[PDB]
Amino acid sequence: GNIFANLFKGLFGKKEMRILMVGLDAAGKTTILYKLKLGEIVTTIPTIGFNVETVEYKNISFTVWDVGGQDKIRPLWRHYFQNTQGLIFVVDSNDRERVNEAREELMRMLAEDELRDAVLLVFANKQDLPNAMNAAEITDKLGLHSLRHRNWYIQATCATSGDGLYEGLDWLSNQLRNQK
Amino acid sequence: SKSSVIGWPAVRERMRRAEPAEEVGFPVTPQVPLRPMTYKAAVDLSHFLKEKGGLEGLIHSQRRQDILDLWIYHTQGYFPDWQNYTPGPGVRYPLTFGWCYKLVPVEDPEREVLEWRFDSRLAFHHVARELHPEYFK
Amino acid sequence: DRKGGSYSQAAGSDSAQS
Amino acid sequence: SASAVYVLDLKGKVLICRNYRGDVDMSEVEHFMPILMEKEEEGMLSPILAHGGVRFMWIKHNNLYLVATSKKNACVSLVFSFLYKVVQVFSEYFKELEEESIRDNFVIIYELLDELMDFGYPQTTDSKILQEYITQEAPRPPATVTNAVSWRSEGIKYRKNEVFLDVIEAVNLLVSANGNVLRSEIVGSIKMRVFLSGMPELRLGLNDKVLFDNTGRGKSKSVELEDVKFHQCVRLSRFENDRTISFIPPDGEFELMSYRLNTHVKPLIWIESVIEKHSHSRIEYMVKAKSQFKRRSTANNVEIHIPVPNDADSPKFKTTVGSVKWVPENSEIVWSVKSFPGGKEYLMRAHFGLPSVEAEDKEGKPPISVKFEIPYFTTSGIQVRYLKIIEKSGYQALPWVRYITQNGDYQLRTQ
Ligand SMILES: Nc1nc2c(ncn2[C@@H]2O[C@H](COP(=O)(O)OP(=O)(O)OP(=O)(O)O)[C@@H](O)[C@H]2O)c(=O)[nH]1
Ligand SMILES: [Mg+2]
Repeated sequence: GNIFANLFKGLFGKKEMRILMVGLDAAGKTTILYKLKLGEIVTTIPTIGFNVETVEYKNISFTVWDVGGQDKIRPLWRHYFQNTQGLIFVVDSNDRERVNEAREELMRMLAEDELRDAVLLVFANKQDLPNAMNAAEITDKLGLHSLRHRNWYIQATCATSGDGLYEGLDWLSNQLRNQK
Repeated sequence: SKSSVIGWPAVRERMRRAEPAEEVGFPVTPQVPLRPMTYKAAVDLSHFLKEKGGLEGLIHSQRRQDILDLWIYHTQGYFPDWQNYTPGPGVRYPLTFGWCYKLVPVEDPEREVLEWRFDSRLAFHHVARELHPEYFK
Repeated sequence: DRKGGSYSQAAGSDSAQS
Repeated sequence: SASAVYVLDLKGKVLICRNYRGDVDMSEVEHFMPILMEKEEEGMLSPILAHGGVRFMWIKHNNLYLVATSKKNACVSLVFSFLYKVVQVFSEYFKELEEESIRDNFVIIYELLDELMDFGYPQTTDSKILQEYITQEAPRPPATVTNAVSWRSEGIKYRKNEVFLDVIEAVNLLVSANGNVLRSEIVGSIKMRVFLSGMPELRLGLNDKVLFDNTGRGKSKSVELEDVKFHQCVRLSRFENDRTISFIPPDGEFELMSYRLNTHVKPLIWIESVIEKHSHSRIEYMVKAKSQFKRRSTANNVEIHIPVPNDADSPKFKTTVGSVKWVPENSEIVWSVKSFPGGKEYLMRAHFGLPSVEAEDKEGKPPISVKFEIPYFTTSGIQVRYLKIIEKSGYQALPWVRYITQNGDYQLRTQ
């Protein structure tokens, strides 16, 4: 066999990668996806189903599949677990009562033998109010350090501003791609 | 028979080594003929054993007889069923006509000590057939 | 040759049983 | 006591019909198809149908159902035997059993049907004998049918006298899911292709346990055949008297005897398979095959069929020896091995995906069946002793035979 075509394609960029968009409802997941794809804070109705989009950055097609946090849609995250390489968790630091529910949902989704190669991607959504926690208090509460064989990274992103999205994208690219 | 002559010393040594008192399957040589030993073949084998020695006067044992039958089958393709002796107690004559070998007491027939003894009259007189006409059909 | 084992010649009768 | 032997098709059309008694109307065949459809759709379908006072007993062929209508209390076994004889005659005359020959060989088919059975009672069933009086390409009937010997035509002459035997073994093992074998029986099959001059009277002799005990040699390796079924040429009286297998071999290939005795030995091939099937995530097939047979024998064309999931897709096979291919038509993993030496150990690690949505209905657990075929290996240990070929004219025969060991109903129950 010959791999000249593959080498030529990789000389200018061939890897694309994937990503997931899961989390509690009203956690800034749809707004975060809109900012990543377009760059504006678009107001949308609650995600009854799901939203599928793609982001082109660093020569990698970062496809984002937004998943709602509805009770009827919480057990539907297993549908996107097939043929999935990445996973992004959107936390809701502004909902103290919903923090436990989000942590339980993340633990349930992280306790599947099929979703093992998807590294952890914790995004601190709603990073605009004083009640939002830091990048370590939320991780300590969620016990992200206790996830054996899981590469998790906590990043604070402001839905209104958009700061930290570039850092999160760079971290995801570095975790997915292991080349120069 | 060069092969028979070569195997006679090894067979005699193996029989002597075994005292008087692991692999599964039944492989068959491809194209090797298999048939019961004939009267002429039995007589020739008895004569060869008598001439070379090691069989006349040797203590009769199940292991030695089985080893001899296996060697004969390997070297000639004869089934190991013609080397049968008449039931005891006393002198046991060969079951197959033409065999010059017989078992005689050396001291229940099973506990009696028996040894191989050459007998040229076996190849001419059907002692085993006369003793057991039913077994001969 | 032949698959399933080479054919072998058979005897005529039990020569050891007379 | 069949009333009308007819041949149907896959669409319910009667390819050919031949009434023998006329006590059953020819229009009853039309109701056989609806009756069969109703029986199949309710689980009550049986080979013997019943249209009121007329019973439609027939077997299923390759492409048509040879249903034979009857009205009285006819022998069902006799009807089945007649149908089997007709199928064998058709196979001997026509290389294929399908609708392509029913509509093309009617001229000879009608003659064969008329000659085979008269008034519902068959009289001639030998294909070789029947080929001398009914041909598709007529002299007086041969004396073989009138004579007692109806399985060996007289006057057969050949340049050489060679008879080829085939001692085919059938290793059938019924291994339960717990790991133990329940039904482990080996059925012998002595098929011989006799090609000699004249009408020799073969005198088959083997190392039977009963024969060895009677002769007084019940101490060597003897085959303990629990059931022995001799052919028509084999004399039942001779076998019953003193275990004498004397019969006239036919002209061609035929089954002389069919031994059938239980087996208490370990299986030749031991399959240790595991199912690490995740709940709608993935599945693992840690299947290991251990050859318990002798190392001198090679199991040529070893095919251990591993039933994989029906809806499994994107499967990966991590084996050691032999090609592993998954056939979606059969819904199983075919562990095909070209040469399997005795004592070898092949390890396979299956890995296939599964859809997230669960199946609507259960699919069951089909047993794993191996297709090992080791030639020149007799599991039962039975060896041919002699073959008394006697001819009045006097000739030197050259008998031959080969031992073939294969797998019969060698299925392994799944967990
Ligand atoms: N004003 C403001 N609201 C935010 C911010 N971050 C998160 N939110 C809230 O989070 C919600 C985000 O909803 P969407 O963008 O439509 O998508 P989502 O996050 O998946 O929410 P659902 O569709 O209900 O599952 C908004 O309705 C906001 O109320 C922020 O930085 N500023
Ligand atoms: Mg949304």
